[PDB]
Amino acid sequence: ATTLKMGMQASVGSVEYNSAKMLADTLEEMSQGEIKLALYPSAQLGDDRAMLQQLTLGDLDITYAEFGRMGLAIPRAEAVMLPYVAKDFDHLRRMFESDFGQGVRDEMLQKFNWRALDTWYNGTRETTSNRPLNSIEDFKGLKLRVPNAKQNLNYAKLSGASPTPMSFSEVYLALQTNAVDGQENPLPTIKTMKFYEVQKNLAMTHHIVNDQMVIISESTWQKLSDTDKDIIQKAVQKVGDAHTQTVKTQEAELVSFFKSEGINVTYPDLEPFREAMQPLYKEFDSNIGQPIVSKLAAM
Amino acid sequence: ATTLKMGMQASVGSVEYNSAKMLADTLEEMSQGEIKLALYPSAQLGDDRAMLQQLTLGDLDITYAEFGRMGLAIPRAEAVMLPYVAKDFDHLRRMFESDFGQGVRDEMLQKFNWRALDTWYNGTRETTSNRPLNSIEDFKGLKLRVPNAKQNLNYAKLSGASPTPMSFSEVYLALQTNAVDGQENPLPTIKTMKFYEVQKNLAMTHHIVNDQMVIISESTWQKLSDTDKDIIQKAVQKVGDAHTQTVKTQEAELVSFFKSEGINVTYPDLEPFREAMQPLYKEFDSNIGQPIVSKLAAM
Amino acid sequence: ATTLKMGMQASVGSVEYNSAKMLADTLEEMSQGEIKLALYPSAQLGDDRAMLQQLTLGDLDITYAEFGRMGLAIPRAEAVMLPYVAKDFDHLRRMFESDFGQGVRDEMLQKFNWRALDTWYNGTRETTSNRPLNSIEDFKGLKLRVPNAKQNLNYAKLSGASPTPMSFSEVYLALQTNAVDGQENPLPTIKTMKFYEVQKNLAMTHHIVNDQMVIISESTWQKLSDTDKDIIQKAVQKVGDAHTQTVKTQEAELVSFFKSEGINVTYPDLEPFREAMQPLYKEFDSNIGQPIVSKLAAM
Amino acid sequence: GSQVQLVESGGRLVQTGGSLRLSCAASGDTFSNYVMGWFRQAPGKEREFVAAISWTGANSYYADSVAGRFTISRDNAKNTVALQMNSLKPEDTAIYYCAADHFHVTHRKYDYWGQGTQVTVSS
Amino acid sequence: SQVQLVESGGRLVQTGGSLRLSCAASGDTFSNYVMGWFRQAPGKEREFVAAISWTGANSYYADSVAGRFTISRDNAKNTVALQMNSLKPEDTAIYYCAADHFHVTHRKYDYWGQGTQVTVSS
Amino acid sequence: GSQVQLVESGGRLVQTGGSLRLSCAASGDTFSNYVMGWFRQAPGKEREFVAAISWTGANSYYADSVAGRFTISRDNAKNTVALQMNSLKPEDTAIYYCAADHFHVTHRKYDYWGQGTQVTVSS
Amino acid sequence: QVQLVESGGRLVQTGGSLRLSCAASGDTFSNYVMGWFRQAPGKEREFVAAISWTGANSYYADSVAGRFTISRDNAKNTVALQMNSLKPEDTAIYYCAADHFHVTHRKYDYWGQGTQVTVSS
Repeated sequence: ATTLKMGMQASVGSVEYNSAKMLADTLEEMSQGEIKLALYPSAQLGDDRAMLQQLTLGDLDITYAEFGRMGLAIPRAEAVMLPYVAKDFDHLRRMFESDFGQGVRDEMLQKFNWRALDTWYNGTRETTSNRPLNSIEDFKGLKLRVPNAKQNLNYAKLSGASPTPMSFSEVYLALQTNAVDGQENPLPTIKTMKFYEVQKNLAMTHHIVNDQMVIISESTWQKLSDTDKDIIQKAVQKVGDAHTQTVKTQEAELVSFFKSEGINVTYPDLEPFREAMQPLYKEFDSNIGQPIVSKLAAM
Repeated sequence: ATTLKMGMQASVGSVEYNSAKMLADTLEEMSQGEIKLALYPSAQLGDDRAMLQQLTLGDLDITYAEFGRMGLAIPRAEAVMLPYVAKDFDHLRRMFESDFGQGVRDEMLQKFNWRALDTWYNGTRETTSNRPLNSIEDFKGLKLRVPNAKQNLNYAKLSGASPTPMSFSEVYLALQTNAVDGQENPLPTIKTMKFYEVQKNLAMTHHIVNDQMVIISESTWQKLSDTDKDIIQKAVQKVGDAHTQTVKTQEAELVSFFKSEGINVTYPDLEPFREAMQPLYKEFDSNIGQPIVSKLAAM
Repeated sequence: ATTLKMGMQASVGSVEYNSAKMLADTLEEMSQGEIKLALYPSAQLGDDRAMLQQLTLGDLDITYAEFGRMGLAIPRAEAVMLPYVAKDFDHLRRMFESDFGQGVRDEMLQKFNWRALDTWYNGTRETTSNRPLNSIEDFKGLKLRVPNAKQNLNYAKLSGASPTPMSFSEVYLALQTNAVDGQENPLPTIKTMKFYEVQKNLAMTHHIVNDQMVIISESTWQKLSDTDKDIIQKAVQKVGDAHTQTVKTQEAELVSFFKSEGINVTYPDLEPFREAMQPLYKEFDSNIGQPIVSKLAAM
Repeated sequence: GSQVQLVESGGRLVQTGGSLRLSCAASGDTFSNYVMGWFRQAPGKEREFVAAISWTGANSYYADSVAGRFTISRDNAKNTVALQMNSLKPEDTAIYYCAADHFHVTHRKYDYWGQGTQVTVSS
Repeated sequence: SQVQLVESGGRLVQTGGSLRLSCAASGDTFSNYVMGWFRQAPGKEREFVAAISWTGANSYYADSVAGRFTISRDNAKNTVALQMNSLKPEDTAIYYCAADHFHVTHRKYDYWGQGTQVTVSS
Repeated sequence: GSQVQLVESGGRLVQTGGSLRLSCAASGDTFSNYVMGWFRQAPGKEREFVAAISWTGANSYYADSVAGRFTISRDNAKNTVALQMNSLKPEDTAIYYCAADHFHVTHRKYDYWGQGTQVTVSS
Repeated sequence: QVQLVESGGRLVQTGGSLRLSCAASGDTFSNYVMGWFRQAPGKEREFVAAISWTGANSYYADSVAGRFTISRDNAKNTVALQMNSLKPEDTAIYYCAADHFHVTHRKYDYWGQGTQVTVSS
């Protein structure tokens, strides 16, 4: 048999983990036990960057990463993750399926041993805080946790906020300690991690759309049989359809949930957030050497 | 962060203080530096009555008091400490746990800003003296120190001693100078305070069972987050199980110890004390306006 | 009224039985005769596995089981009873309330109709034998009785006896006739069963910590009124506080008791026992497909 | 954790009053951890429970439809479960499914399943 | 010599259910004895259930259980078993394993087990 | 503040012969008042002492199992202690705990603990 | 196991007469000595009267001697307490109680819910 190892930052009870367990169950069933998937959640193997590095070197088989996280290796790919450039998941999927997207996927595989099997919707990131955020002016002086990702940092700096990079595992403590005033994530994770227990406000800022690629190590992939490869490809897309729908279903429901949990939910005006990112796009094109932001936005 | 202030009459080296530090430590650790508990022992803020008044006005956050001490504010509550009505702690805890106990717990909170988080066993009171006390007949002309509580006094008078109300801090010296002939307390207290050094006789009278509620100021409680409330509620319940156990263990050990210190220990006949209290149960029920003693004795 | 039926392997006069009759009484008193609890001890309905099966099918209402015994139905739950992984009741109880614990309890109910209302301490298992057990080598060739549980089998196997599975009712006889050389159980049962009369050695091996969950059939639970549910939950908690408590007291006394009955008590070096378990822990993680060993041991 | 893989055999064309023995081979997780069950389904129709056997074989459960005619047994050495069917009538015609679960259950699916073997009883 | 008998299997089962009892024998040579199962419910005298010959060729049954129960023996493992099917509340009893040199009905069995309780719930 | 709060970071999957740096961030009481220590625990066992460093960094203590391979260091401006691990083997797989105490002690448990970062070394 | 239910409680005056009745259920009524006990507020339980299985023996407190009469009916499974010449000192909750034998060193095994008698001046 072949036993594949999958690492993820998401913890048990998350939508990402439930999908990874569904994949593990289906793979073992569809293979009658010849394909096994071991799960290593809660970032016990490292963060997404560390696990991506493990795939590149052949030390880990499968992991999650956003298409924009590929900017860690293929700088132009970060553009899909620039705040507010992608309008919804379908737009992001179109970027993923375009010739530009196909170019990145080839470079991932050839230069970094990353084969993206599929990409799922993981939600649109919103902002929680200990004080209300009615307008962009309210972000000034906000102690906002961000992941160690440039575009989340950019969102916060161009917020007017003070960005604080910290790992996903430390976030809850920091809200309960009010070491940070706020954090930023999609709504399904905000419930799963129980961030709402330690955050009195939710600011529907819709600033970044997160996908979720399922990436397998190319050296592991080429060791699979064509029969195993077919099973995996088919399972991943089946679980992804469930994952994408689950996130959409939850995101439509989760707001009243927060309100019935006494959360103050604010629909701030996004236009000033939106204008704040115009100087950043011109950046990005200049740093890459080719304009790309306008091309992606128009897809 | 939040720094809570806790006052107590008990001195360092007592089970009450050791439990209160143990709490203070658990609070700081389980909250990760969040919740600190400052301790003010040896009645430096006043007696339990004064500290209760400080909680009511929001000037002190936490203190100890027994459920029967609530008779200072809710007269019917004194019935629980009437001499010999409660045999032992389980009976007293059941009274605290009945519907009657929870009318009292509600009236404490609404009228006096006292939220009882838990109640622990603090021991059953015995009588020490400078002369041997084989029977209730021997108490007569005994200058018996009692607290700044009516029901401890009632025990003294109806046993026939001459009661001397006195503050807990003044007791050791009053026994040393033979200004008083005897005093009344649980054995862990007799040891911690070292009354046995100044008392040659110990009379197992078992006349009052002491609980000890942990009381938080309601105005202080309501400024807390729900997570802090849970941390505190888990902590007090955990130290109480230990506190209750230490009292049970020590109460089993200490008679032999005092013997090892040449203390003459007398197991007097306790029916003659329970006849002396029969008119008191009469008087109490008549005063309050509604029968209750037969209620509680039957729980 | 409703009369609920509880089955158990324990016999009358055991710590388990005294609590269930005490439990019977408490509901019998607080409910004013409207909830009655009939008891069926001494495994007359079958072993715990059979009685658990009766709860799932709605044929028996209440039973005892250890949290690790849930591994019969929810494999990851077996990890808590893996030998020496759990240090003390507090550590084991923390597993029960962790997110992992709540996950198991949710799966117990809604795949298997088992409501864990509480879990109590029943003691840490020690090893008795007819010959002295000074070191890990005194186990070689030892015919050690174990229960009808894999992790007790593993403990015997990995220290080096040849394990002999036997039902709890047959044990005293196999020791009396030297059909088996030793058995392994917590101390309070070791006396109540009178295992010590037929056992010359007590080997403080501390190998497994046992809890004592009270499980009600979920189909029976939904059949009660909300008032009854509170009486039961809280009554169960009432007896559990006492039961867990009684066990700690006895485990503190009974080692001395056994000495006074000419029992030889041996404190062997446990380091080779803990080392013998490392391949077992590794393998279990692999069998579950996800690490849970390291997580549970660290709780 | 590790799951169970099941493969049934024995399915055949038989006559009214005939007898047929089905067998199911189990692999993967430890066979003795599971209650083994037999289920049958006709075209359309809702799963029908037929029989189940406990881990050690001490308990057996049967549908009223087959209580006197069918017998379930298991072999924990060979890791197989068997269903001896006697006095079959044409309404016994179905795909017969081997199923495994940690406990016998009635409020839900069994956890693990075989591929089914078709039994045809002729009039 | 004398024969020792030990039953196991006793359980709570439901109406229509099936249950397997087993009895383990030691002491004198197991194949010298006819093995029997007897039961007593509260209110009644001990009732004969089934008996099996030394080699298993003969089997004897009570009319109350003739179609439902099956007795068998294993002379290698020295056990006798009673497979009970279609259990009813009326089958509720303590069930006894018994041994004698051959089956007898006019007198009582020589050697006896020590009982396994079967409870059948509707 | 009377007490120290500790947070370890660094836990990763790494290979035999690889190197990994753990870091611990301290808060609360004055960091230079404490000897900082590293401990590790595998499931079922005792915590193993790994390394400790004195208040000023002048004295360092090491387990024989990690001598020459591991290096402990501290930064009293950033209030951090670090453990440089080299030449790791699978037996180094454990949860590694940052700990603080006023003095280095061997007869007792350190006073304060973070909860640790998981180090996994692959064969 | 015997269940007891009292009836009869009323406001009566000084000098008045009142008949209480107690209905017994469960176990065989003639196996039990039947007793009446009373409690005034604050005051301990007072023994009032008891009657043997057959009614041949009767026991009375001195406080009620000559005034109260206990009787039983083993067909209807009832015991009665006929009270005459009450006055306020008889104001109490009256309890029906059962035991296999009349006992004075201990508490009767079985008891009721009680019935209130009020005698006003």
